[PDB]
Amino acid sequence: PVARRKPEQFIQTGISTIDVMNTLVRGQKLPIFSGSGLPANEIAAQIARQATVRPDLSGEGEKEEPFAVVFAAMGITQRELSYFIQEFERTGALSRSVLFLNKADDPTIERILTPRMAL
Amino acid sequence: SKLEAILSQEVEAEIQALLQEAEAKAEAVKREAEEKAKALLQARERALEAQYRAALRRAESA
Repeated sequence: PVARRKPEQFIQTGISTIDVMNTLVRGQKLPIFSGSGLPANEIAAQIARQATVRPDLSGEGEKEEPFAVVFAAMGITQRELSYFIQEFERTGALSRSVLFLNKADDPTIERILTPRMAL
Repeated sequence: SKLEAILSQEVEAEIQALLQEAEAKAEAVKREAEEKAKALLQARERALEAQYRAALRRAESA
């Protein structure tokens, strides 16, 4: 804990909901609660494309930062899959990313291995 | 006589209102068009230009 340094920056995620009220600080733990047959994924992806620091309130921007992500699911449908992919290539931020993919059809057990591997 | 003088002048000032009235309503139509088009040529400039820079991006990434 001594090694950790308190959060202090936040990003613009592009939806007020967060971006006003709750404030997505950098390096935070945010769970997004959903139900089946709701737009679980989509909304996630949005964040992935609008996520960006604010130089304006500072003196430091993306002229001092690149940007990146690492994604994995742990098995999903197919339908969620491809849908996912098309938003990384059209952003093109795919390159600078890592994918672990377990599809919901592999031996079940490797559900518990996978998180950490990526983590 | 004096009867017809008053009738002329009465009718004549009404003439002066019809003619200008049509004209301004024509000009305003004319000028509406100028604006209408301008915002469209701009709008399609915008969209295509971004879809240009971003398009090349996806290539660059390829």
